[PDB]
Amino acid sequence: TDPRAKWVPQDNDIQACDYWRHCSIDGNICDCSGGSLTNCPPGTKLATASWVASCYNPTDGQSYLIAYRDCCGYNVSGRCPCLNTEGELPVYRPEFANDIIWCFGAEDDAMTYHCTISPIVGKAS
Amino acid sequence: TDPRAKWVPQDNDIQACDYWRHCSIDGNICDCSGGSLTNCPPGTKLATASWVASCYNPTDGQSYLIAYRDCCGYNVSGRCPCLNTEGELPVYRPEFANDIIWCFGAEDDAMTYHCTISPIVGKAS
Amino acid sequence: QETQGQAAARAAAADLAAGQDDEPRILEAPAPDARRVYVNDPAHFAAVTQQFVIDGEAGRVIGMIDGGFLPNPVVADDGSFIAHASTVFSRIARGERTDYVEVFDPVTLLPTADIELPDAPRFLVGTYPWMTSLTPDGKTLLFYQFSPAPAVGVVDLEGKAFKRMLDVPDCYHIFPTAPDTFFMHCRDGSLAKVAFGTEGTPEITHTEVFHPEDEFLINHPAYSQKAGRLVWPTYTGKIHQIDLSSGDAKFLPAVEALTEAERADGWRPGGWQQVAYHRALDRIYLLVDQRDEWRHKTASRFVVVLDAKTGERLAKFEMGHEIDSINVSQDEKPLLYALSTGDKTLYIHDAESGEELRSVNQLGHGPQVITTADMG
Amino acid sequence: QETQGQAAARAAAADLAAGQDDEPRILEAPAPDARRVYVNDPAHFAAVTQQFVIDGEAGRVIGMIDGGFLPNPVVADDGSFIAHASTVFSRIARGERTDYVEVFDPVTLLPTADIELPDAPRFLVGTYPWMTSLTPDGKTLLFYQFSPAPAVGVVDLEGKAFKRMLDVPDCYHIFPTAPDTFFMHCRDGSLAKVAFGTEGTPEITHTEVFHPEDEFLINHPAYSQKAGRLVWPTYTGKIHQIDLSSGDAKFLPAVEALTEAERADGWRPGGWQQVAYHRALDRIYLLVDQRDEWRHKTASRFVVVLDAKTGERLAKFEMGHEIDSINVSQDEKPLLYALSTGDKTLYIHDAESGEELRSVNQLGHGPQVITTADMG
Amino acid sequence: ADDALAALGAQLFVDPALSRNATQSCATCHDPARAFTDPREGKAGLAVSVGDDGQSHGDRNTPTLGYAALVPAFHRDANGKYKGGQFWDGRADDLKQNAGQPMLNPVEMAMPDRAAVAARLRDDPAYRTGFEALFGKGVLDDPERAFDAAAEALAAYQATGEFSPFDSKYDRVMRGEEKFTPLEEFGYTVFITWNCRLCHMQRKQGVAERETFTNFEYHNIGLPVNETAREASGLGADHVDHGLLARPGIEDPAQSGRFKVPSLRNVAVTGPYMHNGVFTDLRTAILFYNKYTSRRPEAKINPETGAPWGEPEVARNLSLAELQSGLMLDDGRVDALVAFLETLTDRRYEPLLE
Amino acid sequence: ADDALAALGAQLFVDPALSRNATQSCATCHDPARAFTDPREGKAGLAVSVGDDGQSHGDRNTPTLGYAALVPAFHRDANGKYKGGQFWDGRADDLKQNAGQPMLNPVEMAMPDRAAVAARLRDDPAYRTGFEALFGKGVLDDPERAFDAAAEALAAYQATGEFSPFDSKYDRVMRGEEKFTPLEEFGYTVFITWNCRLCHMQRKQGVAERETFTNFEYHNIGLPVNETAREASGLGADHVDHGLLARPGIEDPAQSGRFKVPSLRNVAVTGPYMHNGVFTDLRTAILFYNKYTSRRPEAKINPETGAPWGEPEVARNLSLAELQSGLMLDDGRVDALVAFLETLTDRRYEPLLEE
Ligand code: HEC
Ligand code: HEC
Ligand code: HEC
Ligand code: HEC
Ligand SMILES: [Ca+2]
Ligand SMILES: [Ca+2]
Ligand code: NA
Repeated sequence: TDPRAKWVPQDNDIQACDYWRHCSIDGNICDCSGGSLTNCPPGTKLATASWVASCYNPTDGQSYLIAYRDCCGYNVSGRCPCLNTEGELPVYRPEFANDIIWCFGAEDDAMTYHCTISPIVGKAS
Repeated sequence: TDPRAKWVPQDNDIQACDYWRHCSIDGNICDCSGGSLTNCPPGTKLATASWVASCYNPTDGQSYLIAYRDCCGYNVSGRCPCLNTEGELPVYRPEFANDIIWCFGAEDDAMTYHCTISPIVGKAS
Repeated sequence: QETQGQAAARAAAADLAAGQDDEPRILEAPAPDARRVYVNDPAHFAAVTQQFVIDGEAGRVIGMIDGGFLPNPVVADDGSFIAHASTVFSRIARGERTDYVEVFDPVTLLPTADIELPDAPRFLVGTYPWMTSLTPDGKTLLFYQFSPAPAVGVVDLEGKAFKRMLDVPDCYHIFPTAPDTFFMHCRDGSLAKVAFGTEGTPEITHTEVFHPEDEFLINHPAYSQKAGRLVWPTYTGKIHQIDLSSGDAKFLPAVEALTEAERADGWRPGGWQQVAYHRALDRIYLLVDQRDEWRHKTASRFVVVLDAKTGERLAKFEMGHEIDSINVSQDEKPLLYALSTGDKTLYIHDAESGEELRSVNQLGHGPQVITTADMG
Repeated sequence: QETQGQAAARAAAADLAAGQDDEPRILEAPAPDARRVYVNDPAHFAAVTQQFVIDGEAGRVIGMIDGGFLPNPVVADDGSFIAHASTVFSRIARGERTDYVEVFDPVTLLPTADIELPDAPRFLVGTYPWMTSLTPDGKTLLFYQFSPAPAVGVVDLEGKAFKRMLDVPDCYHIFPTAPDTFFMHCRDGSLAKVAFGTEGTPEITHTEVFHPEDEFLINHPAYSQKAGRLVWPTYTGKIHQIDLSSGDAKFLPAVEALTEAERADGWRPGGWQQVAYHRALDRIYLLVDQRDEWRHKTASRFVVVLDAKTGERLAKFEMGHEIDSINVSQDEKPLLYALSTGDKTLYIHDAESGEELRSVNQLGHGPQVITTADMG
Repeated sequence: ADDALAALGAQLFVDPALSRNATQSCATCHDPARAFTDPREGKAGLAVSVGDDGQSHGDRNTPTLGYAALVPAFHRDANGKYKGGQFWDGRADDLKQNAGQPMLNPVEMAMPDRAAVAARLRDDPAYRTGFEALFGKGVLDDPERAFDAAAEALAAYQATGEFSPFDSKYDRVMRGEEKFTPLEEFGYTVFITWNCRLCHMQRKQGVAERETFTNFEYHNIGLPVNETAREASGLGADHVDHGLLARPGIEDPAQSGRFKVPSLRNVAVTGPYMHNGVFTDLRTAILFYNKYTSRRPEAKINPETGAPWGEPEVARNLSLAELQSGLMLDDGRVDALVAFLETLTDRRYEPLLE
Repeated sequence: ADDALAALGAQLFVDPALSRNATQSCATCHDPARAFTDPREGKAGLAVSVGDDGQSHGDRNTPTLGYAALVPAFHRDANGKYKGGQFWDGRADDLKQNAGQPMLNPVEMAMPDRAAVAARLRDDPAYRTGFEALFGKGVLDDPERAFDAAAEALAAYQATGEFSPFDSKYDRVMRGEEKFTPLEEFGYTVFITWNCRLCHMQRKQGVAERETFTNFEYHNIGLPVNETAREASGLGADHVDHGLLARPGIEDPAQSGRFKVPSLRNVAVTGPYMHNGVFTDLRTAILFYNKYTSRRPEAKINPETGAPWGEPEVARNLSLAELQSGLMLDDGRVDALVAFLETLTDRRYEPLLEE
C-alpha cells in the first residue's frame, strides 16, 4: 500500500505486486494475461534475453536469482501492472536494469511489450 | 452524477457533459483537446458530414438544431468523454444517430475519431 | 477462497522445493469451450483496441487479441476459429487506411489469415456486433458499408480473399442466414432479404413494414444464427422477434419486456448490448433501470429475464454494479456475463439466480462488447 | 476563478444572442511560447501513445500528437518544430516493424516530415528523454540503439532521410553538444564523447571514471543543452553535475540534495524524471521522499530546490500529490510542472512558492515525460 | 420617397416601351405570374429567353427576381471567397447596376443607347409626373439621370415585400404557425446535415433571420454545356462560359466556371435549372450532385437525356471538398429534398405547384 | 565392493597392456595431470589424439573425464530433444558402454578383439586376484565378461570423488567459503543472463545440486571442418561429421550436425575446443557465438586464423533461436566470461590454469 515503504516479499500470491519473485519486475505479470509464472500467454513470443535480481524467498530463507523474461509481440496487457526495483541498477548495468524492453531473441522479431515472467536460475552468491 | 436521471441542460460550462449544446454528443468535447465549441483541434480534419439534434437552450427557452461534426484523423483524445443522447435515434435513421463515426468528407480521407463540435444550424422544427 | 494467484504461488513453491525443472515457453490457451468468453474493448474510440480471451469458469484471462479502430469481432460458433474486421492506419490513426480481415487460431491465437479489404470499405461505428457477420459455414464473412451508400462486402475466408461489394437499399445490420444470403433492417420499417449469387445484383426482397416511423429499434439486437432468431428491442422495452430459419422472415408476436406501470414509472432498457438471448433456453435477458426516455445508452443496475415465446418475466436480477452490456454462454446452467464499461470488469453471474460468482477486472479502457460461442 | 469551460459557455451564448456567425474550422494552436509544456504518455508500454500539448498558463490542452510504441519525444528549443522517434507495426503490436521519425509544425500540428529508420533500429525502453535527442541546430536527430550493441543512429531532419548508425562502446544516453557531437555515459563509470561525420569510424574519447561502481546514476538526468549542463543524480540524492559547454566534459563539485540527518531518516530521491534544471536560475529541482533504498522509481511528494553552485537548499516544497516527474518551463518566474503518472494529471505549480496554481488532468494512461522548450 | 419610388418602378417593370420595338418589358422575361421568370419558348426551350427583336436568344437562364434584394452587394470576404452580386456570374454589384443592362442589351430589350430610353419616358405624361416628383424636373431630358433613376426605381420596386414576402410554408413553419409533413422535415434535416447546407444556407452556423437558402458564394459544381441553348445563343460551340471569371475585374483563374449560388426560394416553379437552363426538372438538379458521391453507374447518366451527364463546361475549380461528401443521396432523400425545396415556394406561387 | 571396484578401474585406467603394442592406456589420451585430456602433439596439434600404433589419428578432440559421471544416460525427453550420453555425438549410452570402444578402435588402442584384452588381463596376477574378488572366479577366462568387467571398473573409477571433486573456485563461492572476483561475478552474471544459460546450465530453471554447466543437449552451433584434423583423420575432403545423426538409431536429419553440449568444468585447461578441437583459445570459442548476433564484420572472422569462421560443416539445424539473440558480447563481457569459466577449474588443476 505504501509505495515508498521497504518492499515486503511474500510467497503466497503471484498476481500480487509483492510476490517474492517479482522483486525487480517492470510492466505486467504474465500470469494475469494467459501466461503463467514462468510461461508466456498464447500468441506472444518468448524473449531469449533477460535481466536478473536477487529475490529473497521468505518460505525457505534463501535468496534466489530471478532471470526475468518478456513475452512480446502484443500490446501491453493492462492487467496486474507492477513495478518493483530490488537490486535494480540503471540502464548502464543492463543485466540488472528493467525499463528495457527485453524482447531480444523473440521469435518473429517481436519487440512490443506484453508481460514479464519470473523464473529462478540459481542462488545468491 | 445520476446517469439515468433526466438530462438537465446548462448554459454555464461547455466542458461539462451537461452543456445544453452537447445534448446528443458521442465521444469527447473538442474544447478539451485544443478545439473549441464549434471548431476542430489543430492537426485534425473537419468532417463535412454531420448529425443533428434539437437541443433545448435553457437560457432563452428556445430549441436549436445542433448539427454535430466530428474532428477526425487522430486517436481519441481521452479528455472530457461525454455520451448524451437527446433525440438520438438508431443507425437506420442516421441523421439523428451518434454512434457513427461521422468523419465523411474530411480531408485526406480521415476517419479516426478525436472529438466533436456542437454548432447551431437553426431553430428547431 | 484461494485465488488463482495464490494457488499458483503454492505450485511454484512445491516445484522449487521438489526441484522440478521446467522449460519456459508459449502457453496454449486451453481448448475453446462454451464457457470461454470474449470481451472486446473499443476503448472509447481509441485507434487500437484489445480483445480479451476469458475462461468464464475460472474467471481467468486465458489470452488476448490486439485489434484496430473499432474492429468488429466475430467468434465462429463452433470455436474452430475467431476473427475480426479491423482497421489500421499507416501512422496510428492517420495516413493510408488498411481495412483487413484477420482469422486466428483459437488456442495459439496466431493469425491464420490476413485478408485486405479493398478501398477501405468497412463501416466505422461504435461497435455493433452484427455490422460484420459470419455465414453459418464460416467460409464467408460479411461486413457493412455505410459510405458512399448502404452496401455489404463479401469476404472469402477459405479462399482468403475479398469478393465484391453488394450495393443494397437504405438498410442496416447484417444477419447471415446462409452461405449466400443475409438480412438487413431498413428505414421504411421493413427487413431486406439479400441473396447474392456468384456475381450480379443480389436478389433484394423487402418484407412488410413491421414497425412505425416513430418506434425506435436499438443498435444491438441479439441474433442466434443457429436458431435464426433475431431479437430486436425498442427504446421503450417492446421487443420484435424475427424467425429467419425458414429462409424468409416470420415476424413473431411483439413481446413487451416491461409492464405498463413500469414504463409509466420511468423503467426503460438502456446500455450497449442491451439484450442477450439464450438459444437452448429461449430466454431473453434485458438491461433495464429507471431512466428518462433519452438516456438509452447509460448503464443499468438490473437485468430482466423473460421467456422469448410467451413473454412472461422469469426473473429480475439486481446486478449490484453498473452494467452496460450483457451476454450468455450457450451451454446448460449458463453464465450471465455482465460487462461494466465503467468498472472495466466482466462480472460473471449465474444466469439462474443472478448471483455474482467472480469477476475479471482490468478488461481494458471501455469494454463494450461481449461475444460468446454457440458450441453446444 | 471562472474556469475556461465556463468562459467559453458565456462567450458562445453572447454570439448566439448577438446573432454572430463563425465558420467551423480546424483551429491553429497558439504560437509556441515558453509556458507551453508537452506531456508525453508512454502509457505503460502501450503500442500507441499520446503527447499532450499544454498551455501551462491557462492550463489548457491546445493540441495533441499521436505516437507509436515508446516513442522518444523531442522539442526544438527554438519552438520551430517538434518531433519524435516513433515505432509502428503493420498489425498494431505485431508484424513488420516500421521505425520512423516525424517532424511536426508546432501550430498546425501537421507532420512536415516522415522519415523511415531502416532495420527497425530504435532502442525500445521506458521513455528516457535522452535516448533520443535533437542536435542544437534541430537539423539532426540522434537516437540510441542497444541491439545488437550500443549504437547511435543519425537522422537528417533537413534533407528528411536517415544517414547512418554509429558504433560506440558500452555506453548509454545521448546528450548532443555540437551538430556532429554528443556524449554518452559508459558502464566503466566514464562519459564517452562521440564525434561523427557522414562516414568514418567516429572519434570516441572517454573521460575519467567519475563515480564508484557501487554509486548508481539514475536513468533520467536533466540535460540543459543550451547550458551544456548535465545534472545526474545518484540513488542517494548526491548529484553529479557535468559541464559540457566547452565541448568537453569538466566535472563540477558534487552536491547532496538531502541532509545527512534526512539520509539517516531514510530520505532519498524517487520517481521517473526525478530531477529538473532551470537554466536561467541555475536551480536543481529533485523529487524526494522518505523511502527504502530500492523504491527508487516510486512517486515522491516533495521537491527540494537547491542552488546548483552552492548545493544550498532553497526550498522543500510539499507538493500535496504523488509526483513521478518534475520539469520546469525555462522562462523567468518559472512554472514547476509536476506530472503524476498515477493521477494522470499535470500539476502546474508556482516554482517559487510551490503553490499548485492549476492542473491539467486526463493526460492519458500513464504520463511519464514532461518536455518544455527552452525558447529564451 | 421609397414608397412612391417603388410605384414608379412598378410602372416601368411592365412597360414594354423600354424595348426597341416596344415588344417586351421586364415582366416579359420576368413574369410576375411565373416567380418573375420567362414562360416563353425560344429555340432551346425555356433554357434561354428571346430578345425584343424576337430573334436573339441569351446564353443563360432567366432567374427569379424574388428574394434577389436580400443578396448583399458583390464583395470578397476574409476567407478569400467571393459573395453576393447579381447575374449568375455576379457581373452586377447590386439590383441597381443590374436593372440597366437588359434595356441596353441587343439580345434582350435592344434599346440602342440611354438617349433612346429617355425619349420613350417622355412619351408618357405619367412618367414626367412621377419621375419629376421623385428626382426633380428635367430628369427625363437627361439620358443619364433618367436611365439611372429608372434603374433605381426598378431596384426599389424589387426591394418591396411583393418580391420577398417570406410567406412560404417554410416561413410559416419556422414561425410556429404550421408544421412540416414528415417528408418535408426529413428533407429539411437532410438539407441541414448533408452538403446542401454548406452552400445553400445563409450562414455556416447560427440562426439566419431572413433565410434565402444561398450563402451567396460562387461555386463550380461542374455543369456541362447546354447543347441546344448554346447553339441558340449564337456564341459558337468554341465559346466557354467561365462564370464568375467573366465579371470585369475578376482575374483569378480559380473562379473560372463558378456561378452564384442561387436562392432556392421559389425554385420549384422556376425551371429549367442552373445557369444555362440545362435541367428541365428539379429532381434532375438534385441527382446531378450524386455524380460526385455515387459509385453507381446511373449516377453518371442524366435521367432527362438518358445519356452521360457530359464533361463539365469547365473541368478545373470544382468544389470537390463540398461535393465529394462520401455519401450518396438515395431516392428516398432525393424525394425528401424535392419536398423541402417546394416548401420554399411563395404563397402566390403555391398554385403553380403540381 | 564400491570402494574396491573403483580401485580396479584405477589399475586398468593407467595400464598400457590394454593396447596392442602395449604403448597406451586411458591415462595416455586422458591424462590425470590435464583434466583427463591428451597433452600429446599430433599432426593436428592437440586437436585429435594419436592411437597405439603411433600413426592413426581421431577426427575429434579428446574430452575431459571430469564430471562425465554427472551426465545422464542418453535419452530423449518429451520435448523431442535428445540429452545425455557419452562421446561428442552421444553414440555411447553411458560411461560403461563408452569404456570398451577406445580399447577396440584401430585408430585408438587397437586391440584386435575382446579375447586379446582378456589374454592381457590373465598375464597379471594382480588382476586375476582383483577381478576374481569383484566379479568372481573365471571372469578373466571369458572375453565378454572380462571386457565388460574392465569397462564397468573403468566407469566406477570415473564416478569417484577424484573425477568430480567439485572443489573449483565456483564451488567454494557457491558455499560462501570465498567470494568471486568482481570480473568473475560479472562473468557469472552474463553467463546466467545471456544465451549461454540456455545451453550451459543443467536446468532451464531452478537450482542444480551438482552443476556441471551443460543441459546435456545436442545442438549444431554451425562449426566449420577443422581441415588439419580432418586431413589427419584421413576420412577425406568429402566426409561430413554428422554428429548426433551418426549415432546408430538416429535417423532424424534435423539432428545432423548436432553435438553434445560439453561440460564447461575444467574448460580453461582442456583446449583446444569444440568436438573437432578447431579453436585453440577459450576466448575464440566464446567469440564464435558473436557471429550470430553482431553486425560488425569482425564477428564473421575467426581471430585465430584471420579468415572467416567457415561454412558450417552442416549448414542446417543451427540453433538460431538460441544463437540469434540480437545481442552481441562486447570484449568486456567476453573477458568476464573467460574469468568465470576459469573458476570452473578443479583445485588440483589451478596450477595448470595457464594462458
Ligand atoms: C456548393 C459546393 C454547393 C453544394 C454542396 C450544393 N449546391 Fe446546389 N447549387 C450550387 C451553385 C453554385 C448552383 C448554381 C448552378 C450553376 O449554374 O452553377 C447550384 C444550383 C442548385 C439548383 C438550381 C436551382 C435554380 O435556381 O436554378 C438546385 C435546385 C440546387 N442547387 C439544390 C441543391 C441540393 C438539394 C443540394 C444538396 C444535395 C445542393 N444543391 C448542394 C452550389 C451547391
Ligand atoms: C586416444 C587414443 C584415446 C584413448 C587411448 C582413450 N580415449 Fe577416451 N576419447 C578420446 C577421444 C578423441 C574422444 C572423443 C570421441 C568422440 O567420438 O566424441 C574420447 C571420448 C571418451 C569419453 C566420452 C566423454 C564425453 O563425451 O564427454 C569417455 C567417458 C572416455 N573417452 C573414457 C576413456 C577411458 C576410460 C579410456 C581407457 C579405456 C579411454 N577413454 C581411452 C581419446 C582416447
Ligand atoms: C546452444 C544453442 C548453445 C548456446 C546458446 C551456447 N553454447 Fe557453448 N556449446 C554448445 C555446444 C553444442 C558445444 C559443443 C559444440 C561442438 O560441436 O563442438 C558448445 C561448446 C562451448 C565451449 C567449448 C567447450 C569444449 O570444447 O570442451 C565453450 C567454452 C562454450 N561453449 C561456451 C559458451 C558461452 C560462454 C556461451 C554464451 C555466450 C555459449 N557457450 C552459448 C552449445 C551452446
Ligand atoms: C428578356 C430577354 C429579359 C428582359 C427584358 C429582362 N431580363 Fe433580367 N435577366 C434575364 C436573363 C436571361 C438573366 C440571367 C442573365 C445572367 O445572369 O447572365 C437575367 C438576370 C437578371 C437579374 C439578376 C438576378 C440573379 O442573378 O439572381 C436581375 C436582378 C434582373 N435580371 C432584373 C431585370 C429587370 C429589373 C428588368 C427590366 C428592366 C429585366 N431584368 C429585363 C432576362 C431578361
Ligand atoms: Ca430557373
Ligand atoms: Ca578440448
Ligand atoms: Na565543459
